[PDB]
Amino acid sequence: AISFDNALGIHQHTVGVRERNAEVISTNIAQANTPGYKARGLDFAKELQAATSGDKLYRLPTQPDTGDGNTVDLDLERNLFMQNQIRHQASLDFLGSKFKNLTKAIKGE
Amino acid sequence: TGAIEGSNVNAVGEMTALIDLQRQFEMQVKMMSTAEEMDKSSDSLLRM
Repeated sequence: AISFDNALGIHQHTVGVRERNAEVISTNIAQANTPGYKARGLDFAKELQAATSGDKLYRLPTQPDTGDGNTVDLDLERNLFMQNQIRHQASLDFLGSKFKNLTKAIKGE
Repeated sequence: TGAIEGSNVNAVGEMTALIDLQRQFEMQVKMMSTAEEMDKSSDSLLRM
């Protein structure tokens, strides 16, 4: 034992995935008005598995498009972006406390 | 022969169509206004 992997856990890979998800969600919000653009989804479980050791998912629209072809539901995108930011803040707190505890033990302070 | 045929426009029929087109037009305009009103409200979600 006594290794950074065994000490940090999955809180280092989770942060990267949460930032990846925010990039995907922000892309859907920006491309909301572009006709023909299809909303992009991200699988957290698969992304976390790939990050730990190392495809395109589309979001099914709740209602038909008005003709443009864009399936971005901006009501859902804001809700997911808000959730992603909260869980990302927790992951930083979880990962940040891993380093603080490691520093505390190696210095006894 | 000796006569000219006029138009068959029913003036009342057009006028009653006009007043119904106005009201239906105005009701949909209110739908546009309440659509952006909902959109403005659902913007504090990302306002941390």
